[PDB]
Amino acid sequence: MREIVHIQAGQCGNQIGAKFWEVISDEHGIDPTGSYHGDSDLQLERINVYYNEAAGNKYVPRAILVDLEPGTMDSVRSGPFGQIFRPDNFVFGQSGAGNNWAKGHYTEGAELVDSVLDVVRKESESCDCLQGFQLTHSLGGGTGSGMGTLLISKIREEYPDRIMNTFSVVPSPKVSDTVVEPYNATLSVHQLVENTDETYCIDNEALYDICFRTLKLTTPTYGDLNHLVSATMSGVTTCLRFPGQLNADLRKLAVNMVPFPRLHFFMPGFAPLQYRALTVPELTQQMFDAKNMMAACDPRHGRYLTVAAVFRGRMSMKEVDEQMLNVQNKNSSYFVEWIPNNVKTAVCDIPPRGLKMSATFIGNSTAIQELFKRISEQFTAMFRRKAFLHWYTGEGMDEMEFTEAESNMNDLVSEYQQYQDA
Amino acid sequence: MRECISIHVGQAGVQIGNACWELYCLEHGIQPDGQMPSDKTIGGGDDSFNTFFSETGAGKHVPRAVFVDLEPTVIDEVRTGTYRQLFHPEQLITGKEDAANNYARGHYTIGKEIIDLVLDRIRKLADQCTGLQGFLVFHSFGGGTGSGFTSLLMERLSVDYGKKSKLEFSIYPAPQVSTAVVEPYNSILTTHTTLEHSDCAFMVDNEAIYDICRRNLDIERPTYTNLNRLISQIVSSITASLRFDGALNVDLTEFQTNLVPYPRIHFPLATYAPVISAEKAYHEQLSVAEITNACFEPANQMVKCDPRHGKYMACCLLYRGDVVPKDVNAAIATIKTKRSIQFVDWCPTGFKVGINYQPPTVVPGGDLAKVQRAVCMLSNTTAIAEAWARLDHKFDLMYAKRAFVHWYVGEGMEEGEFSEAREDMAALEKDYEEVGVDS
Amino acid sequence: MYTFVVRDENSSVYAEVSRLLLATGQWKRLRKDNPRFNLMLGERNRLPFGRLGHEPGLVQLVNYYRGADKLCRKASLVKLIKTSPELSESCTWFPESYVIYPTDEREVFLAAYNGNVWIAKSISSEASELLDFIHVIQKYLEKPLLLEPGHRKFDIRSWVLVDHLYNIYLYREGVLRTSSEPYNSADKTCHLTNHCIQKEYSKNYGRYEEGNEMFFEEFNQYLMDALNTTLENSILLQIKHIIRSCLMCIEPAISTKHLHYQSFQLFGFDFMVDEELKVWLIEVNGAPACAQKLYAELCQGIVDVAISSVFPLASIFIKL
Amino acid sequence: MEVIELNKCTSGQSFEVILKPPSDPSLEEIQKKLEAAEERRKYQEAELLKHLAEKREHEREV
Ligand SMILES: Nc1nc2c(ncn2[C@@H]2O[C@H](COP(=O)(O)OP(=O)(O)OP(=O)(O)O)[C@@H](O)[C@H]2O)c(=O)[nH]1
Ligand SMILES: Nc1ncnc2c1ncn2[C@@H]1O[C@H](COP(=O)(O)OP(=O)(O)CP(=O)(O)O)[C@@H](O)[C@H]1O
Ligand SMILES: Nc1nc2c(ncn2[C@@H]2O[C@H](COP(=O)(O)OP(=O)(O)O)[C@@H](O)[C@H]2O)c(=O)[nH]1
Ligand SMILES: Nc1nc(NCc2ccc3c(c2)OCO3)cc(-c2cccc3[nH]ccc23)n1
Ligand SMILES: Nc1nc(NCc2ccc3c(c2)OCO3)cc(-c2cccc3[nH]ccc23)n1
Ligand SMILES: Nc1nc(NCc2ccc3c(c2)OCO3)cc(-c2cccc3[nH]ccc23)n1
Ligand SMILES: [Ca+2]
Ligand SMILES: [Ca+2]
Ligand SMILES: [Mg+2]
Ligand SMILES: [Mg+2]
Ligand SMILES: [Mg+2]
Repeated sequence: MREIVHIQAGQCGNQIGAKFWEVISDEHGIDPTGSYHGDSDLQLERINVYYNEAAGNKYVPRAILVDLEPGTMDSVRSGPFGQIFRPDNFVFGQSGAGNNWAKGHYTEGAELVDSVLDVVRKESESCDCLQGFQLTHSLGGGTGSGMGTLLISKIREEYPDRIMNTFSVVPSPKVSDTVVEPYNATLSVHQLVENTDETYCIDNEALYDICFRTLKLTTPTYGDLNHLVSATMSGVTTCLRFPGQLNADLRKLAVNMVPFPRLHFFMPGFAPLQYRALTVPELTQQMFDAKNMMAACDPRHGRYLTVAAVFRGRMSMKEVDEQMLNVQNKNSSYFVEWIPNNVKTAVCDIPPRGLKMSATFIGNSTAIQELFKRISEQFTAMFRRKAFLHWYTGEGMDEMEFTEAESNMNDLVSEYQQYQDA
Repeated sequence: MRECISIHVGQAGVQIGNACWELYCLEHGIQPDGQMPSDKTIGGGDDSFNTFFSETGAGKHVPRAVFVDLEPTVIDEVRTGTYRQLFHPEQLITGKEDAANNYARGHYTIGKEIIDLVLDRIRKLADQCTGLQGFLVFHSFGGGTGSGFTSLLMERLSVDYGKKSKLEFSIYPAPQVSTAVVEPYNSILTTHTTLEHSDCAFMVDNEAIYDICRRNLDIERPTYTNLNRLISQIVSSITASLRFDGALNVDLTEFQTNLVPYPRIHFPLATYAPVISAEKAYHEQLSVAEITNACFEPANQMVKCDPRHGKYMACCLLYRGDVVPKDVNAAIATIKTKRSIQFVDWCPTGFKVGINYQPPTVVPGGDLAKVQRAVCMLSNTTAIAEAWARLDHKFDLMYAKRAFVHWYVGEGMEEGEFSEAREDMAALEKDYEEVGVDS
Repeated sequence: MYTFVVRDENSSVYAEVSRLLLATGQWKRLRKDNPRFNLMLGERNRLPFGRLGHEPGLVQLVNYYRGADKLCRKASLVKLIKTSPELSESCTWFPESYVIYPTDEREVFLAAYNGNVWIAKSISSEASELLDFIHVIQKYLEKPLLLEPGHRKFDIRSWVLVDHLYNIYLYREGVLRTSSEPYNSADKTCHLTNHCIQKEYSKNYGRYEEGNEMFFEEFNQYLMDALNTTLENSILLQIKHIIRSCLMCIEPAISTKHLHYQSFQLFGFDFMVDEELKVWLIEVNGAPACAQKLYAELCQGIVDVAISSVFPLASIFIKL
Repeated sequence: MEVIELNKCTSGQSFEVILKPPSDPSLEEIQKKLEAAEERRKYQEAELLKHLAEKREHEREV
């Protein structure tokens, strides 16, 4: 039955999670009460991937909601689809984590992690055949970052052969809540390097530049960024949520996308970003455009290890193949020659709400090193003077752990560079 | 009468099996409920079609077939489709979780838990045979199950039925219809492990079938249903001699005797003509000479390669429909005077020819037109080694970087197995060069 | 842009073709092992023809015909001539030749013991010197046409381009590669005509013509002034006939009309002219170079007729 | 050319045309190999879980 368990941790994680659930619930014809009111059996044909079936012939998201503070989960429960979530799947503490990875991972978070794992186990136990997990969170705060990576580590320990996938919002000084975000992000990337199979790098810098430059929004809110995130996530889960030609599970996708275990950080993109119907050439050109990428990295500065393209809507598969081939053949130097046929294409007949045609892009590119270099420089700029370290050592962390995290991330960068020059 | 057991492994093998058994039912006059009104012997018989169908006391004609996939989604369509009544449930075996395009997961991790059940169900069918000839094994090279479980299975069938012939029908990977980067690893790994266990293997390149569907059936974007119906026509041409009265290729052993003098060089090239669109409203029917000529055009081959630049070791022609020997012999004389057909020196220059009078069957509402005569050529030519070269080149490109190797090692396969299989492929290419070329 | 790869670093002809293609805007060169090419300029040795034509959405073209080696080696050419009924042992326009290995024509050639001067290659009248030299033994043309001024032997090189449609195009410019020593019946310097061999061992290397190369305008003028005929009538009819017969013989074996990749190839036919203005085929070269003076023009012709014909952008040949 | 071994039945005929004359593993070994692979798997899993137990002890020390 190929069940996925979804986990959203912290403020960012839970807001983007909520948008994800409202968007896909709309695609599957599920209303806020959990009743199906769609027009097509394809909407229900693979519904069990993300939704449990309840007695009242209710479909309930297979979703666990975690935070160290209550605020955001009250806001979820009051949100438009808030009644659809299982009440027992809300697991919240009272203390908060103060944007402090050490509080999320070692002190405040550890007290709550067991109760979160109990709910994960209760959901998995009733799965016909759990394929694995997806987590939504930011890396810049304390709960999603520190407690999220703690959760990931515990899930790996108890489900070591299951796929662990994250949608991870990466911090940027252009959209910043605290100065300590690079510390929290550096500590978290190391964890993801060890304990996830796939991590979608969603950079608030890129989301901001898209809202501002392309969408012409002078003052973009978190709501505007999360609209892009939810549309991207809908796109990336399309190929498993709707009927079609592909017999896939998270492991087959991972095996096709991840050539080396540590290099599993993907750039997502979306097109189109208006009433003019978009031709296949236009979707194809825009989905590969730097300006559509959500991890503010120039793909012309690296090479593609692998690419997945997912097209949604009624269109010519012939025309799709021709345009995808055109972009690969005309830009062959940006695709590594030593992985043949490394661009894969999926088509789903069902378009998202409002757009007639859309494309979602997943790239495993060596250019993602630019993101980690960015974070590393901000980390070093502080860590060379030990600035703000007392917030962390006061929760029991040693300087040594920071030095090791910094080293792990410079090694990740060096590995990406090795494969970019090969 | 001597039985043949068909084994369909993984998605490609199962769906091709579906197309083949549908076609066999139409050819033999067997309905979807299993009844065969033309069969006047109720509940038994030693007719030629009983090589492929057993009979119940209620008159049901039951394929001698096992379907085997490690996830349930493809076989469930068989369980609920038009021919659900044809097959006994114990013939249809599914696990819960597939091999994720990973040879190691099919062969070692998952295969270890289903192999005894599969061999037991196969044994159940064998105990119903009075003179079991062997097995017809349908699978992809590219899937985790089609590659790894199939090779595991072939080893065990060699242990449990060591005297019995085993034939393969193998789907060779094409980027135009496949969605995985690691298909070259799996293909090389399975060919290495299956070689000395397979007596004769018919490779079908999805790229060739794709292009035939596009060019000759005017299909803009062929689906698996199109590809499998065409493939099933070719499979039916190959097995017709086992299923109908006749004097050529009447036993699994004869495929090896006629087509394979070198046991490792056991990959015959199939070429089929004519393929004509059902929608083509004006079709001028093609003569024996034209279709036999078609047999020597690369565009009609199941693997794109150039037989002019290798050598033949054997060649035979299976005609269906309105064909008499005189027209065959005139066609062969003409083709010999017009085309580059070079045999190795130690094999006679010659064709074994089989003709089956019943015309080819097509699936109603299908993409193929009914024709008055058709032909399948099975030729053992060294030119087929071009496909191994292509696959080996892709393997070398990825393995030099160890790309994706960790997925296989993490399932418990050792890295040495990669270079052992690759070495064996290098030796296969060398065998084909020594047989096929001169300085 | 169309895309191409270069895999033979020593080809002068295709180095110039490559540089021409680049100077269009619409061609990009790739690293030698990137498979996403429209056009392969292949290596001379063991070009991987089995890997061509398997890239969805790319029309692929290569500058060699697989199987043309049969025409472009001495033993394979002798065998093709003797064994193909359209050519036959009595070809008349090819010298009597026998394959000899160190299906060995040793005795079959010996039966031709008895003008008995022969050449062994891959020059004497006693067989023992030659068969004790180890290849093909070929009747050596004892009465060559000798140009008056300098009484000197020569050979004619013709360039021929075969396109993907198997049109056979004869480049209108040929070249005579001359000796500049008098021809003697009695020391391989007055007998041979290789460009290198004259620009080294032979003393006079330039006296009569530049680089021992004479072009059609001069040779035609000489044939008019000395023998009262033209190059077209006296020699070129025979050249065209020979080229057409050779390539039409192998067309079924090598054509790419119905194949999944397309081929073209540039050939260099070498001819000898005897004192009766009879033309003899000496050699077919599968990877010729060109005379300096004509590179620019010939390479442009390859782009026009062989490459842009398949990959069009936004006559120096005679069609045979 | 020469046509030999002509056979004929109501369903067809066959024959041959000559244009020119001429000129192991045991079940025990399989079981061992599969079990060695399974042991490697078990070993990788134990390495992972040992690394995670080291992480748990570090968390308690923090
Ligand atoms: N001709 C043909 N090829 C198929 C078909 N289905 C899959 N393939 C090819 O098979 C390869 C994928 O292998 P699958 O059969 O789907 O994999 P599997 O054996 O089921 O193993 P798993 O990885 O466990 O699913 C690709 O190269 C596809 O092109 C089919 O129905 N017909
Ligand atoms: N049968 C014959 N009679 C007279 N002269 C001959 C001959 N065969 C060869 N020659 C002379 O020997 C020269 C070189 O011979 P050949 O053509 O075998 O060399 P080659 O293999 O290098 C081809 P090329 O030098 O043009 O690339 C010819 O130019 C010709 O002058
Ligand atoms: N894109 C996006 N980023 C957010 C959102 N909320 C917070 N962030 C970012 O996440 C980081 C703060 O982490 P936060 O989720 O608030 O901390 P936590 O809840 O304690 O885990 C900062 O980098 C913010 O820019 C959101 O709704 N969308
Ligand atoms: N790796 C990868 N790729 C994806 N894109 C599409 C694709 C189609 C065909 C392919 C292919 C990829 O690769 C081989 O053939 C989606 C995902 C994903 C991630 C996280 C959660 C998810 N819930 C559902 C899906 C999914 N993960
Ligand atoms: N071989 C392999 N695979 C990996 N991920 C996929 C996988 C999951 C479950 C599996 C499996 C493979 O095999 C069967 O169960 C990670 C690793 C690894 C090793 C050592 C250090 C590491 N730091 C980051 C990663 C990593 N090594
Ligand atoms: N995420 C992930 N996966 C891994 N896969 C290997 C694997 C093999 C067989 C399996 C299996 C997993 O699951 C059950 O069978 C290794 C690791 C890792 C990372 C970092 C340091 C490490 N030191 C030891 C290990 C490890 N991290
Ligand atoms: Ca506390
Ligand atoms: Ca009966
Ligand atoms: Mg915050
Ligand atoms: Mg499958
Ligand atoms: Mg020569």
